Amino acid sequence: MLLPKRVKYRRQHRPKTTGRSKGGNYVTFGEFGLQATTTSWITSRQIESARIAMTRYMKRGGKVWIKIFPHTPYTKKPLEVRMGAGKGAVEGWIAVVKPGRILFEVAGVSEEVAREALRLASHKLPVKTKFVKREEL
Amino acid sequence: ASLKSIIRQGKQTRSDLKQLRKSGKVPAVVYGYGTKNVSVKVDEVEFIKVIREVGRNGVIELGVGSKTIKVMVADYQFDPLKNQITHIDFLAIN
Amino acid sequence: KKGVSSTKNGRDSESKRLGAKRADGQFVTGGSILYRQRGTKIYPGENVGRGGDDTLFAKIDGVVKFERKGRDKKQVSVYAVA
RNA sequence: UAUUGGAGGUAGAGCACUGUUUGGACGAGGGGCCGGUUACCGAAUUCAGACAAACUCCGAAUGCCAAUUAAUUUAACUUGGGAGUCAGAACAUGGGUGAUAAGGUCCGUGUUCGAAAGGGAAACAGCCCAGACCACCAGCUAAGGUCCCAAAAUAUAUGUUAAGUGGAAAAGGAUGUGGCGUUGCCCAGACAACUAGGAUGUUGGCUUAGAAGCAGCCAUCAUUUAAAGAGUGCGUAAUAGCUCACUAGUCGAGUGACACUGCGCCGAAAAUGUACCGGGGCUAAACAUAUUACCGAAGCUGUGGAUUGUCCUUUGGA
RNA sequence: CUGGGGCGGUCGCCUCCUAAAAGGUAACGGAGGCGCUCAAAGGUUCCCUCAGAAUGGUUGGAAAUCAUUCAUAGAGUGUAAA
RNA sequence: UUGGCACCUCGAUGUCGGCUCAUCGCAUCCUGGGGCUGUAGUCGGUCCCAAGGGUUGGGCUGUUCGCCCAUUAAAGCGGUA
RNA sequence: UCUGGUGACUAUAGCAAGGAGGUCACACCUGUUCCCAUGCCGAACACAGAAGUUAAGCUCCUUAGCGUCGAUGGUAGUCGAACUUACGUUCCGCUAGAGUAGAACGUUGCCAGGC
Ligand SMILES: [Mg+2]
Repeated sequence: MLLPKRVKYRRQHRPKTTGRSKGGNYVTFGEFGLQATTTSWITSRQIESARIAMTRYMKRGGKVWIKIFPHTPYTKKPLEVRMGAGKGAVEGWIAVVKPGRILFEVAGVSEEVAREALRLASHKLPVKTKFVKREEL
Repeated sequence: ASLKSIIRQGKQTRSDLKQLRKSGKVPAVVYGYGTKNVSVKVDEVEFIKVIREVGRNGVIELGVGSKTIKVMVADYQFDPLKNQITHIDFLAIN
Repeated sequence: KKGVSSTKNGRDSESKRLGAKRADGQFVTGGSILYRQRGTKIYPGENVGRGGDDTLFAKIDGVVKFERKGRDKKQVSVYAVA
């Protein structure tokens, strides 16, 4: 869950960060889930930090599903350059999120362990989150 | 399985709908064999109690006017953040 | 002003004022272009012709009416009563 | 503007195409080997998920073009004489660029300033309200306001805050406080310290530096018992173990948790002098929801007066 | 021209996106092409339908050609893109 | 600090070091009060309150800086065109 | 409404399946001598003929597997407004896409023989 293997157009217009989650608002694979309540970017490197924390905290226990994939590339201009002269080069890959977009899913592990793991993941992550269970009823 | 409802009326604006949802009730519609397209609203808590009482599927008595309609939930809407039910669809079997 | 950094994409053509040129209901004289296009976004219908440039022009005088052909195709017509 | 008719593919959605992608089925190719088996790995084929300025089976709002046509308004075009303009600006909103930087830069769409006085924003071209023909020591209001500076409510009702919050931040942190549910327990008497017992064959087994709630596998058996665990637990040189598993009884009413909220708290350090209310000051003179007044402009009325235009002739009034 | 000059790059045409569903619309913004070619790759008349996939096989580098049912054109259209 | 922007100043706003004179902030170098510690006291480390005062003389470079030699309780960091 | 031409409609018209039927119309069929016939077959195309047979194409009838269509309610978005500087809030019109109920195994014009 790091980078797209290939993209057609490598320099792209930045994403819209205003509105609500187009989809992925439900726990489908796992049992418990973690959704977001604000809307920032995710940079293919903070989710890496988060899945490590969760996985290593479960001690290779139950399964994990990352629901957010970093698709959008972003650019940064070289240091101390003036304005103009083209667009800069790719610095990282991102995936915008929206309030209500589930991010991580877990199953095959007790409820309290899952809540603790998703808590520890939440702090390595730049968006306010919430703990959710597989919606039923 | 003896839930009751109330009959919706025409041109319920955004403000009316959102006020109605902000109180302990939720709009819905019924359709299917044996009836017509009647738009009603139900109190959320009793809907939830009935559903946990009967489950996903249940031939439910539904209170409209004076007539009770054998009805089951075709399908429903939910708001994941601010947990609250949004719109219930009902089909009658009879 | 920066320095040597340069881009390989600063080029474009001049847009061609294509699209519609008349609307349903107005009286067009014969020859009036109704829809400059490429390929066939709209096929000619009654009393309408196809130029070499896929342009659509009325054959005769009359009113103009856009209509449906089949499922996913549109034509154009001209009718003379005026 | 109302009503018809139409072109087009944005917002939003969607994955049917080009791709980009996360899990799960399912048989199989080079190949682990002897063409091989099985793992797989390159895909075929499915089921559930998602992402897109240069993807679209779909697809608004609004804009635009035009009408057999209505209703209200008053421009519009052609020809000729005279020009000035080619440095724009800020706000709001859709986008590019930059760093979802700039009082940045480049476009689109309003407005304003430019070329605009007046009231509000302390002061403050671009914000809010409003366009100054000229009097008047007349009246009504808009934005903003009504304890004093300083014209008007120390108005009325119902609630919220306790921080001077109001009158600058954030992730996070918290028995701050108010509301609405949901809830598991409780006169059989949950919850406190209820000073009431606390240990047994027994560390049994691996017993580990010997280590008997600590360097680590726990095999963690019934209860001496109203309440009991090869010890809830503070310990690590073995260990010395009372107390919130647990309630009769000190005695007698309540007491874990959960949501979703309204208002505060902490995070919070900068340079001449308070100095992040304009000052005083304010526990309402803050905030929320109603209601009723009043102040407030060069806006709009009232009276008088110029000067032009279009009407009636009321050759005068409009 | 130039986010001051200089250095580097660019200058005319076509296509696409940015471009806000008419048209138009800028930046040293994001992508590519052109300075030709065709006496048939023109006109007209009459005919014919494709890529791939397996049920596969004399070859079988796999798939050359051949066979058969599906193939919405996934193919072709002299060239860039629409 | 290195920059980005080009908004005042080109009918002129002297730009770097040093000297003289300072003045103010505190994210405190010393001194004063404390919580601590893997603090026995001296030792040190860490954090908090603290800005009243104090916070050297030289060798080398135009140097700021930095290194070095001796001291000191300390030889603080910045604003001030 | 049969049957065959012909053409009008957004596949409510189509695909697949099962089942009939050949009412003299329809295809199947016998052959290449005859015009013609094919870069390469009487394959087709054309042609002379009608002895065989509905098996298939065709026709009619069923069925929603499959295809398409598809509301109401809503939600997203947004025109205008009022707050506002919030990855905003409120009000008022308009109102998707997706999904769900459902429609649907066509309607139909002229002509010629039918009945
Ligand atoms: Mg001067």
